[PDB]
Amino acid sequence: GRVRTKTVKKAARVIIEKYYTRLGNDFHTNKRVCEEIAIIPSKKLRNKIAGYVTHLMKRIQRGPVRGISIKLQEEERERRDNYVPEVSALDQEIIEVDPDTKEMLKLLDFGSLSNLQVTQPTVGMNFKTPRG
Amino acid sequence: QPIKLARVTKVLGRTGSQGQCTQVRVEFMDDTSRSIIRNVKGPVREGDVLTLLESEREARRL
Amino acid sequence: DIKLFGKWSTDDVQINDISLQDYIAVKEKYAKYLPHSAGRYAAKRFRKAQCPIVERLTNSMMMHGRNNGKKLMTVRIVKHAFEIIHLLTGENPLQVLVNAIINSGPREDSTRIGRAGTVRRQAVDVSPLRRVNQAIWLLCTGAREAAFRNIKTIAECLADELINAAKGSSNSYAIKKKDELERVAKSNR
Amino acid sequence: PVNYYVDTAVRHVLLRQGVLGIKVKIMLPWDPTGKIGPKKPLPDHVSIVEPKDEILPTTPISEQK
Amino acid sequence: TEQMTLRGTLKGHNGWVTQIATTPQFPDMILSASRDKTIIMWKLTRDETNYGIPQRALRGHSHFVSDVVISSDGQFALSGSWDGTLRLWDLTTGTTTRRFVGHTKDVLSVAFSSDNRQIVSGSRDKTIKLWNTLGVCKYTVQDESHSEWVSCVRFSPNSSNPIIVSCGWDKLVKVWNLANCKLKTNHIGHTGYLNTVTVSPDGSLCASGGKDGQAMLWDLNEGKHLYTLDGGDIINALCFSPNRYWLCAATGPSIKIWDLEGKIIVDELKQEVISTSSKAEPPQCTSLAWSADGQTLFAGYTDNLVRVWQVTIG
Amino acid sequence: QSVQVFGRKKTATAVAHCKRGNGLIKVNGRPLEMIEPRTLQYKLLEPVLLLGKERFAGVDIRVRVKGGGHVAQIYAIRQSISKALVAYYQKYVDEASKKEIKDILIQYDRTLLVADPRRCESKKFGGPGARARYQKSY
RNA sequence: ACGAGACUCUGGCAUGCUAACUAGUUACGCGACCGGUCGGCGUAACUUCUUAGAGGGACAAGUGGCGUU
Repeated sequence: GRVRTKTVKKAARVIIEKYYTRLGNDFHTNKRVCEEIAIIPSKKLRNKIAGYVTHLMKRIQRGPVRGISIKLQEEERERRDNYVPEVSALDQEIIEVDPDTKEMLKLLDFGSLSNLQVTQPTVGMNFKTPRG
Repeated sequence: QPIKLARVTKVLGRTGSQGQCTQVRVEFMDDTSRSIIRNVKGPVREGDVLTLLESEREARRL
Repeated sequence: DIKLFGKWSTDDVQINDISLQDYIAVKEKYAKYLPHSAGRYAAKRFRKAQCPIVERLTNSMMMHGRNNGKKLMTVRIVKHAFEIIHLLTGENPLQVLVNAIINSGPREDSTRIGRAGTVRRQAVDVSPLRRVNQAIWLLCTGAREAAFRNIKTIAECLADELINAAKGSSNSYAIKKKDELERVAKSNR
Repeated sequence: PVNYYVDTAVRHVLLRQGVLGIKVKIMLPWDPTGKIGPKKPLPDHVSIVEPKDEILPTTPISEQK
Repeated sequence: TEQMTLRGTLKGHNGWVTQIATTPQFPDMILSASRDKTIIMWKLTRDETNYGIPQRALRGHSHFVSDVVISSDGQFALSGSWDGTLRLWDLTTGTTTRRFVGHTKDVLSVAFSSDNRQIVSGSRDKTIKLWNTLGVCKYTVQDESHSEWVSCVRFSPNSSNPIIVSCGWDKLVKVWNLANCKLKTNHIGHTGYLNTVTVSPDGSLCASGGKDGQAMLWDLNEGKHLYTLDGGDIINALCFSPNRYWLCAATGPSIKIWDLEGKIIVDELKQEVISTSSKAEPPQCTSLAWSADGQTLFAGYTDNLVRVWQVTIG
Repeated sequence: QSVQVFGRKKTATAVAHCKRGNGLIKVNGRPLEMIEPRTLQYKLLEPVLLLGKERFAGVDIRVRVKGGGHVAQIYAIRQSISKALVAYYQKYVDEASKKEIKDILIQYDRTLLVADPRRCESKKFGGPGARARYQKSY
């Protein structure tokens, strides 16, 4: 019986989406900053909004939230995804290639590449799942 | 008609016509290798013990 | 002091159930002297469970509406017949009490099953709390009927009823109706 | 809020064929500083002041007075 | 460079510890503010059984006590509450001899003058108020003051004229002098709100901090930037060492102890509880302080227990 | 000398004034263990039998009780006594003694330091009782 | 968007605050008991129980687990 109405959720989302810098993790400070930067006509409504704001702060620390979107998160995530390995996972010494794709490459005049190892095709022709 | 004890491990659910039985999994102490499903009447808990008068009888599951 | 009523020993309580003791246990610091602390135990599930047995059983005395909420009479009526029981028996107004209830509570019941089952029932295990609560009511009903239109008065039916329950005799209404219900269930297995 | 945000007025029109009942419900708007409507908002209305755009500082740059 | 090792913990309270007040003139009195609405005394025994049971508890605040400071004498304490009031506690009978009402909202941090005659207080009412020991209103800095909350403000306890440094959530600090209380120096560069500031008892360094995680050092006689002491997030407590050269800042759960000379770490105080079932972050310390001898550290946490660390002698 | 900490139970209340004296306790200007029902005497006597008479041999406590209902008048005497000792010890003597007494009583009974939140609910119309309604006609 | 929720009234907390000689602590023959209970008195401290005002306080907020975490 403690589900939050869309008023509280939406107000918390807007406050978090605009004023991320000011708020923290302690409910007794989120309530004060919220009542400072917002017109909340009731103490109980302010308490509910600040509690959900504290819950949202506990939610974001473990990862980006679906309903929360600010530019700071976008830049932080682009910093996070600024990861490049030492060796490319693509190009290695030996890559297996089937005889048919080997013929396709020799048609393209790239069939003389030495990185290619001509593997043998499947022994049989069992690739359809049984019907029924 | 021997009487033995088994520890509740997972309260599976509540069943009954109007609802009076708690279907629950109990692991025996003296074996710990066999577990059974019993519908206990009355308010039951998790991890407590239950007194069964028949070990060869099981109630309906699911 | 720490003893019940300043006379009943608190240290000679026995486990006597191995692992059912968690629902019948008076051995902790919360075990107070006078069983009267108002009705705050029937406010949440199993907040009654931590209550000592003496308290709930003296609470269960007030029935029939004429004597509803007369917990002073209940505590007096328990103190009397406790100062009697052990006296006539000899053990410990407590140990006898736990033994009597354990002997008066049913262990297997019959419940209907299915969405539309209307012919047969099935045997089911009984949980500690359910049997104890029922047994206390049975004991109280036996005391009431031994004090209803009978030569015996209140605060005295409980003593001999508890003595019979500890003895395992068929004299007490509690175990005799327990056996009747058990026979019904056995025919209904 | 219906106590102060809604004004109710019931009246009767007398006509040759009968009597017409007229009920009117009006909702006053959020009108502070003039009291034509209520000075207080709807209790479910939460307003957030827009963030102020300021130059983010890089180094301490102060001037003596 | 000495390991900082817990000696004997203390428990037995029902709220966070928000401020620890220590005096250098008595080696036994040390105050504790706790948001159970109280202020607590300690009598340190330095023994293995327990670090002692508190002697006196003082209750006078309708809301949490935010910051408490002691005077040159240990028989008078000054405590501001979250309700916008200040109380002058006299220890001779365990009651408050005076209660001052000058603010209207939570006074965050309170300070005291060098001679213990001025009372400078800052609250989330976007104002700073300077009174005397009699409670008569002397100065109210509202015009061209902080445009946000004033989280902390302290004096300059040096032989020169006392000078007040107030930090706010406007990401700017402001420095004033008691002679006329006119705007002279505003310090910028912070990109976040400033929580607490502390000046060494020489009028030469002034360290701030907060969610930004970087501590700014300011020279009282110059007022220009010196260097950056980076650290963890949420710098709640900053305090120098009176008997040593250690500035301790509780940057998040951990405590960073820097030196004013090389501005490098002395010992990273790593804390960890080992458990197979653990999905909660460790409790965060709120206040740091030194003893009168400056050799044992008190850390008031959010865990309703103060952690006390001795020097390892090595 | 005086803490006047009071104590509540239903609409009834009890005020236990504590002072430095012989250690003897008086309730309603009367000695302790002669209350007329003699049924809940140990219920209000619990503090002595729990914390010991020595803890009760250095404080003079006069308790006055006012409020409708005789069972409501009792159940606040002992809470007022415990709160009076706690307040007196915290105000005057030290913390540790009050800490031990409060810890022991709380480990025994939580109700001895906090008041009862229960109170008589109003009665809504359409029925004879508070929740109950009148008998329907079918 | 209406309804729900929020909201108005009511109670569970205020030794923090404004306070009364109609209700009242703490206060010495007067009214008395081998150093203590006694609605008959008056100003002193100025509010704790008493009344009602500003506030504050509770938010599933803090931990453990379940949950498409």
